[PDB]
Amino acid sequence: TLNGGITDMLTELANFEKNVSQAIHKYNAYRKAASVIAKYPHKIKSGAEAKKLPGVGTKIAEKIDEFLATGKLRKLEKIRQDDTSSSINFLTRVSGIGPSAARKFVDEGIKTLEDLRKNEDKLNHHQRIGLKYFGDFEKRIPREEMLQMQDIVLNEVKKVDSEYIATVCGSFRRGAESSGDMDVLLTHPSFTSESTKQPKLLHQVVEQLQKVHFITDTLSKGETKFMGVCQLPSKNDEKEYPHRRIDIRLIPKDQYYCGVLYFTGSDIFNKNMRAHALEKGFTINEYTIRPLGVTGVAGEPLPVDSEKDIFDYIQWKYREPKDRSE
DNA sequence: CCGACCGCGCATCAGC
DNA sequence: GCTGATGCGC
DNA sequence: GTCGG
Ligand SMILES: Nc1ncnc2c1ncn2[C@H]1C[C@H](O)[C@@H](COP(=O)(O)CP(=O)(O)OP(=O)(O)O)O1
Ligand SMILES: [Mn+2]
Ligand SMILES: [Mn+2]
Ligand SMILES: [Mn+2]
Ligand SMILES: [Mn+2]
Ligand SMILES: [Mn+2]
Ligand SMILES: [Mn+2]
Ligand code: NA
Ligand code: NA
Repeated sequence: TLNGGITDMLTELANFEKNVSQAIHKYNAYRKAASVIAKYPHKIKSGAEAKKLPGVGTKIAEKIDEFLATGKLRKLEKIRQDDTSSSINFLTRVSGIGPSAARKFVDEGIKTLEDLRKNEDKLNHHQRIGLKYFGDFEKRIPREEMLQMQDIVLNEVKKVDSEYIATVCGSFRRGAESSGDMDVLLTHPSFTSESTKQPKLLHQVVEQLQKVHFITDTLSKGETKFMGVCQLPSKNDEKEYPHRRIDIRLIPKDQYYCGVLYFTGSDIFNKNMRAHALEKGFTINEYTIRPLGVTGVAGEPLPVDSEKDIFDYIQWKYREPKDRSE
């Protein structure tokens, strides 16, 4: 964090463009510029120094020059102050409330936790849960507690069928001291490309995790994806652990490695990879690795037995999960 | 100087 | 009632 | 907002 002040600035700018301006590409743009600087090995002494890097253009060098000089950004003070921009910004921190919804509420005077509290009957199931665990959801998860969760998940999965291979991923697999949530990749022999579609492969496990009382709430549940709420059990009469977010995705067996790659990220890493795999002549997606023909056609899915295998195809130094945090 | 930058699985709901 | 349109988190 | 075309 040699350039920490700059990348924090870039980040707030991102959220702004994404939550208020509803311009997902400026968001990405700032998001990208930050990751590039947050990986530069020197301490940025000017905006021009930063302008050398790919992802940092004129406006960001200009902003960097102010931040360096002044010590703050005028454009951000304005944002920070403006009530509306400031309010939409807040709402989006509730799970289930994105730009559009937050912008709507604010336009109807609802702009704070208390307001959502008053107008509760004007929120979908997901937004209610969101508000209900507002504080809980913004808390990071100690890597230790993850382990205890990685134990209850992996375990309970076995109890449904010993053939299930539940692999915890995300920044956790990347070996992180804490994680925003718990992402679980799930597979089973009876489910691959072909499959004939096995009904309730995910249902049974979701169900079982609710049996022991580990999964307390459902934000969404389909045939291959579940977004919900879980909670580590408490000793006796201590204090309930914070309620945590859990995502579980059932992927076809012969796509595991490719999916385990995607779901481990980092997200920006994935932006990076699904980008250099094109200059090499391929096209990665969370499900497969495909070659690009003449005009660029989805060639058949190449065989994959390791993450390393995916790197080989695109000729990139194999990087361990821990070094993919970008 | 202009246009691409992943798009997908799920829930909800305007319009009929 | 059904469903195309859209919003949401990742 | 950026950078490649
Ligand atoms: N916009 C995006 N484009 C492409 N891939 C994306 C993505 N957002 C998320 N991903 C992929 C890679 C993440 O590692 C993986 C997990 O997505 P995630 O949002 O659960 C966050 P994680 O990386 O686990 O850290 P943490 O904040 O939760 O502790 O999902
Ligand atoms: Mn150097
Ligand atoms: Mn009020
Ligand atoms: Mn995660
Ligand atoms: Mn997740
Ligand atoms: Mn333009
Ligand atoms: Mn439909
Ligand atoms: Na540059
Ligand atoms: Na949100």
